[PDB]
Amino acid sequence: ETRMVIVGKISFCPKDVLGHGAEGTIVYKGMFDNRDVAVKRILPECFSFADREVQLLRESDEHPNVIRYFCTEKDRQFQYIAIELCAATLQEYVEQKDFAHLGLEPITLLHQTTSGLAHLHSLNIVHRDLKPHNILLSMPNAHGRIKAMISDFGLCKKLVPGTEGWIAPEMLDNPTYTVDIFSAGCVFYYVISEGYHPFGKSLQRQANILLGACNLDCFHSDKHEDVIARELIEKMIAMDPQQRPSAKHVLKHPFFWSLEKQLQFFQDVSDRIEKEALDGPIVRQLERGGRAVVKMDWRENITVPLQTDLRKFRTYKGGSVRDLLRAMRNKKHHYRELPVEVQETLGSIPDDFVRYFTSRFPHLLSHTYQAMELCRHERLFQTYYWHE
Amino acid sequence: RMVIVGKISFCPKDVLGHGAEGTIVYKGMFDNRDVAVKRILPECFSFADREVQLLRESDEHPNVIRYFCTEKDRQFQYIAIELCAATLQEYVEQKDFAHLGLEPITLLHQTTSGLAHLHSLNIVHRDLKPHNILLSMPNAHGRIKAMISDFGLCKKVPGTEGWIAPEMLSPTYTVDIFSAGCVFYYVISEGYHPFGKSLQRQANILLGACNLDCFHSDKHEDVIARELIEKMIAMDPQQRPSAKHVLKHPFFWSLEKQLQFFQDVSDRIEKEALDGPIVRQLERGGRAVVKMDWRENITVPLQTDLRKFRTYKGGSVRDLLRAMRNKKHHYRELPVEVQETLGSIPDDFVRYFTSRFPHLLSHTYQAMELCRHERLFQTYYWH
Ligand SMILES: Nc1ncnc2c1ncn2[C@@H]1O[C@H](COP(=O)(O)OP(=O)(O)O)[C@@H](O)[C@H]1O
Ligand SMILES: Nc1ncnc2c1ncn2[C@@H]1O[C@H](COP(=O)(O)OP(=O)(O)O)[C@@H](O)[C@H]1O
Ligand SMILES: *Cc1c(O)c(OC)cc2c(C)c(CCOCCOC)c(=O)oc12
Ligand SMILES: *Cc1c(O)c(OC)cc2c(C)c(CCOCCOC)c(=O)oc12
Ligand SMILES: [Mg+2]
Ligand SMILES: [Mg+2]
Repeated sequence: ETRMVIVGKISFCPKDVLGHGAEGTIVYKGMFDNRDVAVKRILPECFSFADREVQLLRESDEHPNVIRYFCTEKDRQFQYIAIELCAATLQEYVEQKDFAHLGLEPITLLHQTTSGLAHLHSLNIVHRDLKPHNILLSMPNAHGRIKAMISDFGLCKKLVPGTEGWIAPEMLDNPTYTVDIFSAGCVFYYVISEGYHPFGKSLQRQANILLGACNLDCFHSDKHEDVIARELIEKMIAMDPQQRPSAKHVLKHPFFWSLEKQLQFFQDVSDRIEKEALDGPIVRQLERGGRAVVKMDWRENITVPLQTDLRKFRTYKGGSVRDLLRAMRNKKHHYRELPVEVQETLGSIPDDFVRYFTSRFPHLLSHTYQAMELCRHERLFQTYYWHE
Repeated sequence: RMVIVGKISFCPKDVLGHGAEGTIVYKGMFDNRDVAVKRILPECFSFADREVQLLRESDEHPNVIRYFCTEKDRQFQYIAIELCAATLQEYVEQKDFAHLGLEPITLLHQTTSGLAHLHSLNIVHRDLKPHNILLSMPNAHGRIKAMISDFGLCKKVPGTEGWIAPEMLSPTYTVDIFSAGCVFYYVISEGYHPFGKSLQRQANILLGACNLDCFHSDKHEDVIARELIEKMIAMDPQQRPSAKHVLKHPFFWSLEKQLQFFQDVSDRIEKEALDGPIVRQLERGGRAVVKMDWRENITVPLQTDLRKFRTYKGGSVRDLLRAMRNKKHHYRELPVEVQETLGSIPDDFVRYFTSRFPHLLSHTYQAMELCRHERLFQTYYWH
């Protein structure tokens, strides 16, 4: 009637449905040792479990962003999987007007997703089906902190994977991390714009994925974060799979950087450029985009107090990017000995100081990161770039 | 080396921090739940058992902390209260605190409504401050909350250097309200005191020196806060607003509530003459807030589209208000280009305007008091 289903260890009352999956799949709320879990029952005729991959996940350290499959058991006609019981899917996070994000903010969230995914790829495993619904939010712990974990991995298909809208194009063989990095890109933009898809509406989505149409209409060219984000997503959702950035690669990116990390970068650059010829390849590179970034003369687009105190020292070109970079490194390093007025059109440090400049020079950070490869090694830049 | 005095019991070692005048506060146990207990010298503070009983005979308030029980030993007094996680001090000051969680405005709303609970019963706090405002522990499912504390006791001058109302040096609800203002600015400024450093604080309070240096005038929200804060902390006791009076203020309004007002006005002003006091009043500050002509300070599609009708001035606040009430009420029929520069609604649509007209909301709220008593405006105003 409405009697409980065992197939122990797993157990669940069949009225406790959490939601339907694709091909006659269903997910209920159940029980395990005695802790709650969610049990998902897949028709062995529709989906194919990859037990070896998981046996591989267990015998390698746990990642806090890749969900745990507790056990699995078979009844005569069904496959039952017990997994960490979660509270919601990205979908609600983004789209539920009143969802209570709690602690975590979109960028950390994406940092978590991408980190977990990177771990999966570290074990030569490809998810093949990322999307808001396969990226889940934990319930709150004792300390109340909530996190995010990717799911429904290693759970393939028999008699094409993925979901209309999120399918890397080149899948229309044995896939490769490039696919998942496409799906990632989409979710990234989905989260940031607060619901919009880059491709960009249910019905046209896959068609437009095939054609290569993007939108990205939310990313303006005058905002620092919009620029740094677009620079990445545009590259993740790239039509050419061999252009899509590696997993860890996406993790070093400027996009995730603290304000402190940002400003710290800005400086660390400057300290190289002194004692480097301007005819030189490095500075010539840093000045290629030049004027556009600096708005012709950067002195004309900052505060009057700051141009006065700078004035008192000259040796700041103003159409020059490098001079804008040391100008920062100095106004910063001598910060304590500054006039007060000047201390307060910026300040304090690092957050307000950096934001001053990136607010005025949206293309600054992006441009500077892109310029300052060539120092992929240096022994020192390994914190901002990846050398391998 | 455990200490009983049941039903309260605590380890003397589990200390949570020293309070005033010799007070010490430990982590103990009550029924079998964890609690905080504080031991006071009966000789230095005076508990008020009548006040607490009264609060206890009354419906709980979620933002006013609970006293479970109290017990005297030969030489001390011990008090058992809900065990909280930290004070407003840490919330503001601790670079990595995990907030987690909850926004400053609802935080101050919470503190205020509790306060108003206290004043509902004719009971005044007298020593409000960050250290006397606590953050609950994460609950069953991870939501944090803020409650006031250390009330109902006294001293055998009340308050703390930095937070005492001016007239208490040389009481009524006005005193708390001042301390409240102080905290509001402390919290919004992320650390700064209005008066505004430990030593010059009380002095300056007597003198009247403020700062509010963090409130620009070009930001809708700063203008809103400042306009209220400055009034909480006002030198004159008769000027400081009622407790729940402060709960009705725009400072706490949702985007949607802000917008609903904007509109709820236009629908009032319309179909009345300009000789009428109301309109003439609304344009008192006029040109400056609309920026001479607001038509020149809005987005391009929107003027292009608002060209097609006007009949719209640009030196008229009422015409900018009407504008919002039309462009919103027809949002559906707008040209997509236009629908896209604002929207969705209410949030993005109301910020379109308040981003560019910082004094717009403030200005209108003031002018429109004239209709304080009307059925439609009680949700916005106080009596
Ligand atoms: N760990 C979980 N906790 C709660 N609900 C879940 C969990 N995992 C999956 N679900 C629910 O089941 C629905 C569909 O199941 P499934 O086939 O696993 O995913 P999808 O919808 O991604 O294809 C999901 O949208 C989700 O609401
Ligand atoms: N309910 C409580 N839970 C946990 N700690 C508390 C509680 N009440 C007070 N404290 C701690 O006690 C310390 C001071 O004791 P108290 O009597 O409040 O003096 P003060 O008024 O300076 O806070 C505070 O710093 C706070 O950490
Ligand atoms: C603004 C500024 C710049 O740009 C700079 O460039 C190297 C240096 C300094 C220094 C060293 C100080 C410290 C005070 O030195 C004063 C003596 O100068 C004649 C500063 O305040 O600002 C800069
Ligand atoms: C923008 C706008 C304004 O300002 C306005 O003020 C009177 C009215 C309208 C209306 C009525 C509509 C609906 C479309 O009407 C076109 C003419 O037919 C009545 C609108 O889209 O925008 C405004
Ligand atoms: Mg799923
Ligand atoms: Mg206290």
